[PDB]
Amino acid sequence: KLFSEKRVELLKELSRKPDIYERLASALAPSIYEHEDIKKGILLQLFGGTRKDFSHTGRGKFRAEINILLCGDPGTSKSQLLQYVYNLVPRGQYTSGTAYVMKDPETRQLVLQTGALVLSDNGICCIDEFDKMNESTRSVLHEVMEQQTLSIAKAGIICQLNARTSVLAAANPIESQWNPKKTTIENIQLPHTLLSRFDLIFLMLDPQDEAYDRRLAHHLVALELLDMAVLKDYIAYAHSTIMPRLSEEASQALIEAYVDMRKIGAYPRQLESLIRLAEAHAKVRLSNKVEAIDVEEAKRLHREALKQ
Amino acid sequence: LTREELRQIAEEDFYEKLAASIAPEIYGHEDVKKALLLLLVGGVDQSPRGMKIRGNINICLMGDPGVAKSQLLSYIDRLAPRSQYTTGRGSALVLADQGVCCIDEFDKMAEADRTAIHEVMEQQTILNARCSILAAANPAYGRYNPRRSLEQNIQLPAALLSRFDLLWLIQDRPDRDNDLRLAQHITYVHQHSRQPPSQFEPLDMKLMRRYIAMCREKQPMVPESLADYITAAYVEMRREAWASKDATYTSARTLLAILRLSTALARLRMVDVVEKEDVNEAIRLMEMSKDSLRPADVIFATVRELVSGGRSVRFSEAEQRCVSRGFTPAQFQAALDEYEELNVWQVNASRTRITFV
Repeated sequence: KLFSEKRVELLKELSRKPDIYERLASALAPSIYEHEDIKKGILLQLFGGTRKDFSHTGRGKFRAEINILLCGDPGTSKSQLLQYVYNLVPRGQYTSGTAYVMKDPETRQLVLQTGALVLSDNGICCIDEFDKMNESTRSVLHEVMEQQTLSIAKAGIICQLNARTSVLAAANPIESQWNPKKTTIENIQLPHTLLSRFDLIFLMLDPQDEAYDRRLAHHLVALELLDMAVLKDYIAYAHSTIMPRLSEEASQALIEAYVDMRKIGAYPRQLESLIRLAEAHAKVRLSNKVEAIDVEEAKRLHREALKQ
Repeated sequence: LTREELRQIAEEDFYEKLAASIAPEIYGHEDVKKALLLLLVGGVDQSPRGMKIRGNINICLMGDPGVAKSQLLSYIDRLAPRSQYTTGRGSALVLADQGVCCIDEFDKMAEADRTAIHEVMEQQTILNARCSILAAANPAYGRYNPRRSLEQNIQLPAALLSRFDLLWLIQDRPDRDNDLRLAQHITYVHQHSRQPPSQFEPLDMKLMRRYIAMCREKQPMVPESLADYITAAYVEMRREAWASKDATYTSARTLLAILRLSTALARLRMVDVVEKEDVNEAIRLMEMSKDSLRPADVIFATVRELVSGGRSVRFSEAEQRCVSRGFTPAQFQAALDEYEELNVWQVNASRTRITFV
């Protein structure tokens, strides 16, 4: 519709390159250095999953959109990356650490106003300083993170709202320094529910390695165009046109992956997130079927995040 | 300007004269004067690869009451072309765009305004707020306690202090000779209605304003040769700050601050290329700001270099290597005898091999 035949041909030519995934990872945020896995996760979130309706099953509409949590020291690439995502992604939202009722001056009737979360429906909402936010708001987040809906019962006003949004949150550890400990709660002090709801959790640690400081300083003092402009339309085309579906080999692989993963401790929600990640990677290759490569890559990324 | 006036600025030690010309009525504190001069000059603004960097210099001065901070703020308000002087309760940021915002009693303000101050500090925007913030603070108890931590004595968040590129602490330390000197200078100022006679008479306010205006017009370019030295110095400073738990968090903001200081110094000296002298002066200023808060051995080492996996070393090889280092054979024999008395090794009488004990 919005693309000529030559644009579709160019998209197919780029997709036929096996290196398109890593090339696009290199294309995302050129000013950010040696965070390839984070860029991969951001790209997978941008692709997201595929929407499925379970009306015949009697089950509620399952979430099919990916959320990622980031934790680290302030002054790092959090704010710049969040601004980059907010500017690049259309309908993006930037917030710092909901719906409300307004009087109609004409009819004296109480009308409703939509917050940034509702206004960013089908978009991406990014939040800075997640730790420094009030517990009242984070309690509300459980509903939007899980059911993608929002219910209000106040002053006789009862309503339900659609909140199809992806949350990209940045948080600061309570010690303001990576104290040598075991669980992420021991450094960040977050409840198990919120952490379990996040599909991907990444930690930004400034290593005490001299060569890393040399590379950082050289990147700063020394501080592509063909990719992002085409990529916006490419992501739109992938979202509108293709949708992947699961296969039997991926079924067996995911079953074995789950039974192995629980031995490490694992909840079914991470299995749902793995299915979503496999769908996203299938969308990356513009493949209509989920194969072994998607499952292997998703499991590799999840295990790398857990190891880190 | 008239170029003759610029020459009248450009005598020997012109940097010292310019530094002393700012608030000469207050004796000493030349480092704070230099910091204010660099704030008046300011760094360079660039927007490379999609991100905007700041060149504005924001300085926070905290000290016990009675150290003449308010008079410094009034003087810098007078001297700056675009300057806005405001108090904590009495409040402006937009009005001081492309200028200096002088605010005092920063520690005596609610945190709600402090929260909005962070965005202005980080992005110079609110509308645009491209201004140099000069904040004044006081200790909570009226006296600075070195026993207590800096953040507790300032009762401000660590991030807010980090966003200030320069921190200067002034303590009213009682020294008899310094007290007498300050008293006599103050008496001369009172009686004569003029500053005490220094080595060089300070320049006029209009001349200094014009000179700052012209020096701001230039945009020096950082050479790539000095990058390696800057990287090494930043690594050393960050390692020192990592070893000390009470030091401020030296993130990339410190590197940005020292780069801004170097660019401001380059503008001050009227050169389109930043030299290593500017980097050295910036490092010295940052260090001062953070501080306010025998042939025998050589020959033994030379023969030690020939112990790469062997217990015995040939006499001829060691003799040749020691002479090549610039030592006569007499000194080689003297060193051999001296370390031989300690019985570190034994020499064969054939003077062909030495077995190291």
